[PDB]
Amino acid sequence: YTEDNASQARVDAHRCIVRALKDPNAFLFDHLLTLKPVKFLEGELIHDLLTIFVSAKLASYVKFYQNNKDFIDSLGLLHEQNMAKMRLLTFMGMAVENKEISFDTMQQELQIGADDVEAFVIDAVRTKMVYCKIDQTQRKVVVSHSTHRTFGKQQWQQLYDTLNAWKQNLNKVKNSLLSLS
Amino acid sequence: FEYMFEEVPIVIKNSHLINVLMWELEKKSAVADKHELLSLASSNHLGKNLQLLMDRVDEMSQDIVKYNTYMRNTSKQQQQKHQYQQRRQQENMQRQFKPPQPPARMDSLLIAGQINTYCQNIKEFTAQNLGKLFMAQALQEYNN
Repeated sequence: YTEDNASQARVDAHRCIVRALKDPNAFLFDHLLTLKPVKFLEGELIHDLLTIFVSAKLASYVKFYQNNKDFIDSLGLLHEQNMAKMRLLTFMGMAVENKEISFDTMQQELQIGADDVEAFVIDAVRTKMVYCKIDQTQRKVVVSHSTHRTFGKQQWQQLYDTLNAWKQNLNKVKNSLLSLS
Repeated sequence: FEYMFEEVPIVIKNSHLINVLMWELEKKSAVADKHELLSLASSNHLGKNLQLLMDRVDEMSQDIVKYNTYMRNTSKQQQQKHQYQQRRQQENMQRQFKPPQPPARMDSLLIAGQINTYCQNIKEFTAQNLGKLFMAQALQEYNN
């Protein structure tokens, strides 16, 4: 589409999200925001839920269940499967930042008790988004890696100076290994 | 054992229609990444390289332990026959047998040329893994 004929793009613009919010393994809601109709549409319609999903966290959605019980439950969507997505995207965005992170953060951010964590960490490490580990004796969550929700010009910049010395260190060995013979 | 098997170097030759078909296949294909050279864990490829070497040096240890005994067979028998030289030559003045085979020496040259096959390859294996170890020194090198 273009900006001109984004007027007719109403019904699939509802349909593409509410088929994919039925889908518990659609994990990129940044590609549903880069469309010419979807910035043009605003109001109660389901694009408003995406800005609660992508940058924002569970504090911005646990307000939203109190306001409409009607409208999110109307079209295609049950609520507790939406919850476990938002359980992930707060924790995944937390597990970008610290990587030394303790247990009591997730009882206090994701609002479950003490023994509900250890099955839930497996749910994040199975489906390919954050590969995390538990030093459960010392009550720590060491993670290996994490995945990002939206980039920035910092986010290319970490990729640059890590790779530039990594090119430069490999420049030294490409000199040194071909010079042997 | 240096001229036991001489080596002839190989140079690859083709027609240009194979180079067409090499250019034809490489575009139209699935992307098969070539990563299997730089593997950086082999210790049982190194292990059975050395374990198949160890039984032949123990075969080589078997060959020279009996080579003592063949000399222990001959060092007695040469002096025993020279005792029989001094036994029998004193006998006829006052009046007036099998030598052993060695271990048959083509197997002793066959084991050294076989251990020559271990020596060229495991030391070519040596810097092969040590090169990917030392490029991995450059891989951890920026990470604090």
